[PDB]
Amino acid sequence: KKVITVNEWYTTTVAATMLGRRPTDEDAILVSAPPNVRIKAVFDGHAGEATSQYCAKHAAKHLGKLSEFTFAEVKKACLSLDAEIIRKLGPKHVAGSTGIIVAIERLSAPVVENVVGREIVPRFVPLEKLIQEEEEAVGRYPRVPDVQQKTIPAGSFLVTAINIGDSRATLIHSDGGLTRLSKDHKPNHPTEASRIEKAGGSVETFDVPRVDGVLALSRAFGDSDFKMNPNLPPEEQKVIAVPDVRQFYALSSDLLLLACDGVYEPSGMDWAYVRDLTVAEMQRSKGDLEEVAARVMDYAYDMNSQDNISVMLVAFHNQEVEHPTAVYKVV
Amino acid sequence: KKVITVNEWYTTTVAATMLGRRPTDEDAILVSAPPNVRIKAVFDGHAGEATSQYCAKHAAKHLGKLSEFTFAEVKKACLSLDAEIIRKLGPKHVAGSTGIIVAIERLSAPVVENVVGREIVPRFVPLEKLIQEEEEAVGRYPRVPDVQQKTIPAGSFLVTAINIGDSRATLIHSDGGLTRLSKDHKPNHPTEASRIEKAGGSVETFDVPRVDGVLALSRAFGDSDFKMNPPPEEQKVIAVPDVRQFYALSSDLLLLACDGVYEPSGMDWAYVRDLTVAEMQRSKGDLEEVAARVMDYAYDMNSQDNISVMLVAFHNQEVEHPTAVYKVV
Ligand SMILES: [Pr+3]
Ligand SMILES: [Pr+3]
Repeated sequence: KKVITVNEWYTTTVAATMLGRRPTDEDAILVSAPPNVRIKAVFDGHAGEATSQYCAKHAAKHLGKLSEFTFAEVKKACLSLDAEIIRKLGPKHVAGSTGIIVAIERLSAPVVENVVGREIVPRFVPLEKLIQEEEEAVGRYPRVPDVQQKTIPAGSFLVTAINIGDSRATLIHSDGGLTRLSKDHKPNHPTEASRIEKAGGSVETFDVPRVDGVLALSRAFGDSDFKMNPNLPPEEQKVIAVPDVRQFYALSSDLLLLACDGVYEPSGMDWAYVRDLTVAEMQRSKGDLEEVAARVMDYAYDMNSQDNISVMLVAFHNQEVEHPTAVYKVV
Repeated sequence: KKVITVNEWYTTTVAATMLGRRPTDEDAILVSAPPNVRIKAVFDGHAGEATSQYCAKHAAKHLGKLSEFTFAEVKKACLSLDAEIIRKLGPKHVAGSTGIIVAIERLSAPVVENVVGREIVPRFVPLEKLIQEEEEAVGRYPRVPDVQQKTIPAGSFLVTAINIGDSRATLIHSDGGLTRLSKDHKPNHPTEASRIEKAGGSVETFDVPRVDGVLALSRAFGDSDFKMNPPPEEQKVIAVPDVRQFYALSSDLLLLACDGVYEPSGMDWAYVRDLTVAEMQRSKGDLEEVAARVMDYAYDMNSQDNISVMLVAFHNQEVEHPTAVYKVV
């Protein structure tokens, strides 16, 4: 219902959030922050809103100083922020928060890269493959493409997806296809379970697999009580603030959609269904971004999601926006 | 309770809106639009949201083109936007919208002007005087000051208040004092009723004075059905704004709100100022909390309208890590 629309640089960004069936809304959205670099994010907090709101307000500060968006550089940036969060909000019982962050850069000239679909192979296992392995453990998603050399046209955007937790980012192509930019960090998955056990933790399933039978996520900012091993660095604790870092290219005709777990909780509503809703609403509404975000949010609520629901959509332009504006309206 | 906070340039701006007891929310807020000049605004629509939202999206397009924010130039800009609105959404039955717009210009060097309080005299009856005369026809507001020659320090902001309707803009000083940037456009006032009359219309009192017994406001964007006499500036309802010049210090707080915030009695200019000051203290300067709280008050005070508020704080230094954040509370 209540949507913010920012028209600036080479993008049109719309964002909205709702309490849903929860007493408070712990979701926070970084709508935009800065040469030729934009940073946007959706932070999903739990057990409090102090950490997610801190992240929204300060994540750009750390990521914004980076000269390259490599795993190593991004990793030190996230741990730096996490330490700052724990220091300022703790030291004990610090609320936690997921974080799906994107660093968007525009190409003013074409570039040649090796790619697997939209994922740029760094100069390796494509994320789509890893996601499909987890899903098997279907049919709604195409088989993983073979690597190929591609000339990414000027006007295209480089998108680095920095993920921590289970919020998600998706690129919807003009032809309807989609690229999954993130893979949820769950305690029961191999890499995560290994770290947890090494740090002296357990992974027990009640309603859902939980770390020490408490936390549903294996990675998150905050959550100070699960990072007190100190015989191990912060990056090897039960729960860590180390992100997965992947890069993809987006064409000016794409749509980038970031959403929290609340949108995908109904248990039917997967990446594919969300794409179908977006595609259908873009058609029916005649391309009104604000309405499509509002409709995907209502669908999730109507399908009985019991979580806060937040979505951010980004459309890209071939030319700089002439008259930038930031507008807040309803519907 | 959903707030947008934009930290950019030399300001921190927070905005929020709520349906309140209304079925829909037709308020639209222009949080910011561009050198060294901003534009911000609150548009309160009626009989539809198309017009208010159109204004938020395109007002700055027209105003931003201006070399100077004088009345002649601003009036041309507003009439142009109005024609465009009616041309795009009409011609007939176009929804209406009020408009409280502010053009903020930061000074890079001091300027010398003649002022009546914070109002700059063009090189005259101060706006405060008009408001006080109208309120009179026992004081919560100080007597109007004598004109003085002041040097506005660099780092200060020139603020042009462009009003069309009954939304309002207030400057809250660091010492608690307040400056009223606008005056409500009412159908029954001499200037308005006179124009309406000559246009073949009338003003009659029901729950409130109304144009032809229908519209609560005599000035607004859209409302094409009241602009078909055929000059645009002389129709029953017009989009000609009242334009006043002021100066704000980096220590002020600028508050823009729709009629919904002031609907309740006791919820007057002075009271909103009191609420804001109290909350800034109680929350140690949390702009988002003060915005939310002033809104809750209006609602608890039984306002039946949509509630929207925008607060702008100023800085002496350009923000170094600009952000636009949307959160709850
Ligand atoms: Pr959640
Ligand atoms: Pr109203």
